[PDB]
Formats: sequence, structure tokens, C-alpha cells
Amino acid sequence: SRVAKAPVVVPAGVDVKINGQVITIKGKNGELTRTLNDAVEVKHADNTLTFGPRDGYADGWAQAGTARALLNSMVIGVTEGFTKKLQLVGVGYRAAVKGNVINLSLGFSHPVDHQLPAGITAECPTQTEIVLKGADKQVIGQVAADLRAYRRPEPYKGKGVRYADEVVRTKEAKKK
Amino acid sequence: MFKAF
Amino acid sequence: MKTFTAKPETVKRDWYVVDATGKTLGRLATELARRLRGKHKAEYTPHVDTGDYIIVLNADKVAVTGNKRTDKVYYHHTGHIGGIKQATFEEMIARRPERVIEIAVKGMLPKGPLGRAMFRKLKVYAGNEHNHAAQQPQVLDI
Amino acid sequence: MIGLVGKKVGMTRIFTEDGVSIPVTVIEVEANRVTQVKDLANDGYRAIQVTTGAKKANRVTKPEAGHFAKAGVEAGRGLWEFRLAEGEEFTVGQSISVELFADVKKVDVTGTSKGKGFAGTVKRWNFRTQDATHGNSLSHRVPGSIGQNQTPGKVFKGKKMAGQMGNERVTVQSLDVVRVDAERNLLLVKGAVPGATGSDLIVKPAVKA
Amino acid sequence: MKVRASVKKLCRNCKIVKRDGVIRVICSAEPKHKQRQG
RNA sequence: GCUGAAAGCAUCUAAGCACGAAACUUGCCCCGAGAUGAGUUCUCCCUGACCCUUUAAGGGUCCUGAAGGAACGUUGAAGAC
RNA sequence: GAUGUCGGCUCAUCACAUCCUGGGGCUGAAGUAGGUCCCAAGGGUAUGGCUGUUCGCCAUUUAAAGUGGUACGCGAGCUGG
RNA sequence: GUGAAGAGGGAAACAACCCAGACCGCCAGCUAAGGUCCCAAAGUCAUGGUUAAGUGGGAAACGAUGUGGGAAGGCCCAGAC
Ligand SMILES: [Mg+2]
Ligand SMILES: [Mg+2]
Ligand SMILES: [Mg+2]
Ligand SMILES: [Mg+2]
Ligand SMILES: [Mg+2]
Ligand SMILES: [Mg+2]
Ligand SMILES: [Mg+2]
Ligand SMILES: [Mg+2]
Ligand SMILES: [Mg+2]
Ligand SMILES: [Mg+2]
Ligand SMILES: [Zn+2]
Repeated sequence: SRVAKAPVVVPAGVDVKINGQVITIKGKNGELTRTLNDAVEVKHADNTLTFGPRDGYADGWAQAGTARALLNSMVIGVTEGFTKKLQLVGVGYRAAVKGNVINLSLGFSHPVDHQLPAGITAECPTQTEIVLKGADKQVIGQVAADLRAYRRPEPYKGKGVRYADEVVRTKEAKKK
Repeated sequence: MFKAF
Repeated sequence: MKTFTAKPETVKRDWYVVDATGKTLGRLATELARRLRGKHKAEYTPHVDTGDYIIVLNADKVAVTGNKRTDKVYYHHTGHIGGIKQATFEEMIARRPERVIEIAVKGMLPKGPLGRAMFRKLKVYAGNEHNHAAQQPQVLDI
Repeated sequence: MIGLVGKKVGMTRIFTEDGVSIPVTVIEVEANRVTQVKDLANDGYRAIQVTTGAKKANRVTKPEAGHFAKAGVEAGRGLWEFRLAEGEEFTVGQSISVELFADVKKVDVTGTSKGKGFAGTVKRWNFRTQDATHGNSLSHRVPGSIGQNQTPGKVFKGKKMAGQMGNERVTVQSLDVVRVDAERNLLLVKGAVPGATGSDLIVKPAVKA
Repeated sequence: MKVRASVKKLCRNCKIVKRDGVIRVICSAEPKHKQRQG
């Protein structure tokens, strides 16, 4: 339970409220909230958030670490919005952003339109790359997966939607 | 009357 | 002398209201069946319905232990070949929540004309309110 | 969406400039008067009950006469109900004409099919007839086997057998509206519809869309 | 994915994980190595 | 698949989320309150005398016979009856 | 002191160890088309020549012409090769 | 040994298994096998543990950081994993 033991610091500019099990985080980048489970105990007796297992719960230690991990990113989100970068590889693969909607061309016979979550923002510096910014790590990762799901990188040529840092193991086609 | 030989 | 036997037209019957919120299905059902059959009365008679009227509220808020909130399957046959139907506990709650209580109690009550008569005294509601205020039921903490 | 109750006048052919012949069923849809409106607070569902046509007052029963008098409407052939959508609203005594379908391209027509009486399995279920020769003995169009010996030891429910055919409610879906003639209270729908000439007919906008 | 009773690691990169009561092997080095018990 | 600990990493899962098939529950069509748990809504009709004792959801005479139904007759693209 | 055969005909019904259609993982998967495995039983799942034949071979089709249980389903239903 | 030639209670139903040998009557009591939440007579009994699989309420070789307990060993605040 090393992760659980490590405390979470709340620097200036971040306001945190604890009301029973629901813990709220506020900051410049937005507002976040989640409902922690009963097996995890969280305290705000000092400038850092402390975590521990509630008595009587077998899974307290294992699940306590999860609460610390989410809130560590939750604080990071309100102070620095998580960023996800995707790259489009293809002969004529292009992407466009109309605001809360992303328009992509991926060789299909119909247009592709994706609706972003209310808490997510997207930018398209280049037609072959789309950059997503958001406050909560969960949704931004899910949104990136959804866009990647439209056309996963092909093993033989790597064309498709991929994360910026993704590594694609290209395989050579069967000879002859 | 049937038969079964 | 002759052992006492309850008489159907002399039995005294009273009404009760039970809140099913948070109660386990099986363990609540046994108490209802015990009360419905009249096993709690000192004048209990096997061949006479000496039970009481029970009103069940919040029938959709009953709990089930373990994973059987999704693995508990209710089977019934339509009478036509291939007419075997299944409905998990969650689906039953969504569609007709008061079936789960009635089915559980029905399987614990006696079988036959008397058993069916006992079941008629059970009145299950999905909501928190009932229209039997005229019967002024007494709160029963099962 | 609301529909209207009409009468099956018969079948007719409609020619077109291009040279196509369109078989159309002529349906007479007179003024449909609203006799009662169903409200959620009182009835638990939203619907309108309408009556069409007229019937001799001598044969109108007292309870039936009293109901029509409530809505200030003349007694019709019968009474039919139509469910109301979210935006639809009507008032007792209002008259609805065939113009409702002026903007409708497809309709749903329901009615009682022609009664064939007691029909055999060959006619009722398209059962294959057995050999008419080659030794066949009194089994030219009998149903044949109806079970599988001891294991089931019974006949399953729903087994296809001879019995009443027709004379039952039938609905035909997605019939094109060839023409709507309000000045004569007529509605021409492509194709045939259930029931014989003069039978009661119910027309609704195509639910299948 | 190959379904068989005997599920074992096949190279240094294979890892045995439990997801829904089923023992399955996930390999980041080669897709052929991914297995499920069934 | 996302996030994520147990297990400082990794991990689709243990807490919590997302997608996913002609299967499943609906959607479409027909029967359907004997659904004895026998339901709901709208109209229509009946507003008299008495008598007896085993004095009670009691029996009986006289007056009354409504809404409606049935029967009969002419019949149906309804039907073995 | 009797439970009537093989095959055909008629009419079927269930299982899923799936033939087609549907959804997936690998592929020595470029594409097209396949191989293998997993989920899936809702629907669908040839006509003829020879032979008493089931089967099988052959001809020509089909998205496919699935494998089995049901007294090797079904003669108080037919046939009797 | 039992059945045959043996009833009664138990094993849901179940001659041969378990308990136990019916002279008759009783609306008395204690027990065997087996049981005690409801159908259905008796513990929703008292303690200390295990299981999360409805395992218990069917099945092997074999496979797996499931989980509890026990005795050892390598490494480690000279900084391990
Ligand atoms: Mg003859
Ligand atoms: Mg003949
Ligand atoms: Mg026979
Ligand atoms: Mg039987
Ligand atoms: Mg005999
Ligand atoms: Mg379906
Ligand atoms: Mg052939
Ligand atoms: Mg046979
Ligand atoms: Mg011969
Ligand atoms: Mg003998
Ligand atoms: Zn590997």
C-alpha cells in the first residue's frame, strides 16, 4: 500500500471540500467531483490529503491506494489540464475541429462526426493531428480511445488514428 | 393382424 | 376433551404495513409467510387461515446478497413448445418490482386452496404509499 | 398520429399520363365527429373516441343515445378510439375530414377480412396435398402426422390444424396514398385492403414510416 | 487468441492476469502469445 | 477499451466508467380482465303496499315489468350447428 | 392372453458439437479470397438421373444445400417398392 | 445382512441402503436414524475459523500472483526488491 501511504498536497489556488465520502476539488482549470467508497478513509487535517483504510473493510488497503491515485490526478487536473495528442497517418486522412465537434476523413464513404464531452476541449494545429485538453483524466483518455477506435493503426502500413507517442509494430506482408 | 418374422 | 380448533368465521384479523426498503428478499419473505399463515398466533390451525393482512411498501428497494442481483434467474413456461422464458432479478425489478416479493412469498406458503387464500392477504406495492389507509394498518418492524 | 374511420367503396383503376395503371381502393371517409376525449387524469391514457356515418334513431338504444347527446353529436355507425401523441389535442364535437391525410404519403389500413368459414389445412396453412393416385386411400388432402410418438405423447400447442379462416382483424402496412379528394370525402390508396365492399375500415398514417 | 485448458507464459513478456474469473495471458511482445482459459 | 490500485512498475477490474451481434427485453402485427388479482372510463333504467316468525344479506301475497335482452319474421360478401 | 418392419409421402419439434446470414481474436492476414479458434439457434438451410433403398455416385443449381435427438419422430395419417 | 415372507421413521419420490421388528386401544412421555429460515414438527442457538464460487446443489489429467494457515531458506537501513 505504498501509493496509499504517500500523501497528496493541495497547494494554493486549489480548494478542497470533504462532505462525508464525496470530495470536491476546485481550481483554475475547472471543477471536479467524485464519490469515494466507504472502504477508504480520507482526511484533510493539514495542508495535505491523507488516505487510510476504514476499519472493518478487507479491501481497505488496496482500494485506498486507488483513491489516492485518482485524487492526485484530480488535483493535477484542476491545476494543469491533461493533454492527449493524436496523429493521423494516411494518404488522404484529415481532421477538422468545429468547436465541440471534430470532423475526420478516414477513407470512409460517409463523414465522421464526433461530439466531445462538455468538459473536454480539442484543437487541430494541423489537419493530420488533433490535440485534446481537459480537466479530468478519465474522460480525456476515453475520448482519445473513441477517436482511435474509428480506424486503429493497420499492422502492415501503420495508417489510421494513433496517439502521438504510440509505437506501431509494422509487419511485412507475406512474401510471394 | 401384422407379423414380425 | 376435544382439542381447540379455530373457526374461520370467528378469527380476528388485523392489518400491518411493512417497509421492505433494505430488507433481504428471502429473510423478509419467511416472516411474511409466517405471518400470512398465522404461525405466530396461539390459535394457529393448519386447516384454517388464521393469518393477518400484510402491506409491503418499497417492493423495489429489497436487497439481495452476493452477486445474485444479476445471476438470479426467474423461469416460467408459456405452455407452448419452446416457450421457456428467463428474466434476471434486475429485469424483474425494472419491469414489475412487486413480482419478486409475491413469487418469493408464494413459494413459501402452503399449496392448495388454503395456501392460495393465504396469498390473497398479501398486498405488495412498489412505491412508498398505499391506498389502504381506511384499514388503519399498524406498523410492523420486520 | 390520429386516423379516421371510413368505408370500403370498392376497387378502381387510376390511369396516369405516363401510361401506368395504379390499382386503388376507394375508401369513403365522411366527417369523423369526436364523441369523447380521454384524459390522463381521468382515464390514464390520452385518446379520442370518434363516430362516423349515421344510423336510424329508432334502433339507437337509450344508453347509446345518451352518450352522443353528451357531446352534441349525431349517432354514427359505431365508436372507435385513436391514441393521441404528445402535441395532439381535440375537443368533443369536433369534426375531422379526409384532409388530415393531405400531407400523408403512406397509410395503415385495418379491417375485418372476408370470412372463409371452416377451412382445411391445405387452404388455411398451405399444406402440401398427398398423392392423388399411387395407392392413396382416403388421404388426398388430410393433414397427416401430428406428433412424434411416445416421447412427447401429445400434440404441441399451436399445431396447425383445420379451423376458422378469415373474418378477423387484419392490418396492411405502407399503402401509398394515390389521391385525397376532400370535396367528395374520398381517399384512394394503392393496392387492396382487407374486407368486402361496404365493410368498416380504419385508416391511420403509416407507423412504419 | 487461443482457448485451451493449459494457459502458461510463453516468453519473458507474457503476463497472467485475471479479469472476470478467467485466467488469461496478455503479451505486449507478440499477439500470438495471448491466451484464455476455456 | 478508459482510469486504477492490490503489487511505488505493469494491469480492461478489485472501487468506478465506455463500446459491443440476426441471441435477450422492446419496437411492428393479432388474441387478450375466467388477469377469480374477474380492472378502468362514459351514458341508460328502477324512488309502491303490505303480511308472517325459525327476527334475519329471512320468507310470502298484491301492485308494478323500467333500461335492456331474448324469441319470432325478412336475411347477410357471417356461418357445420 | 402381440409394443407392426426398411425406405418414400405428409406434418413436424428440440439440442448446438453452426452449413448460410450476424459479431470477434490470431493468421506464414497486402487487397480479393481463405485457414484456425471464440460468441451466436432469430430465421433460412436444392431440383433431378440410377437404385426399394437411407447412404452414395453423377448432372445442374444455391448465401447455404449443417450434424443429431424425438420408439434409427410420424402406417387407430397415406404408401407397400 | 435385508427383501422375498417385514409394516413404521429417514434417504424429495425410491422391495434389497440407514434406524427399527406392527397383539389391541389412548388427543401421555422419552429417544434412534435423520433433522430444527419457510413449504414442514424442532436453534434465524451459543462460541472460534474457512469459502465469494450460489462453491455448497455432478465430473479427471492438467493449468492459474484466488484466499487462509504452517515450518524453513536467499536478499535487506553497510540501503534490498
Ligand atoms: Mg383399402
Ligand atoms: Mg381416393
Ligand atoms: Mg402411430
Ligand atoms: Mg406426461
Ligand atoms: Mg396385453
Ligand atoms: Mg429479437
Ligand atoms: Mg438425392
Ligand atoms: Mg421409426
Ligand atoms: Mg413387396
Ligand atoms: Mg415367491
Ligand atoms: Zn510473449
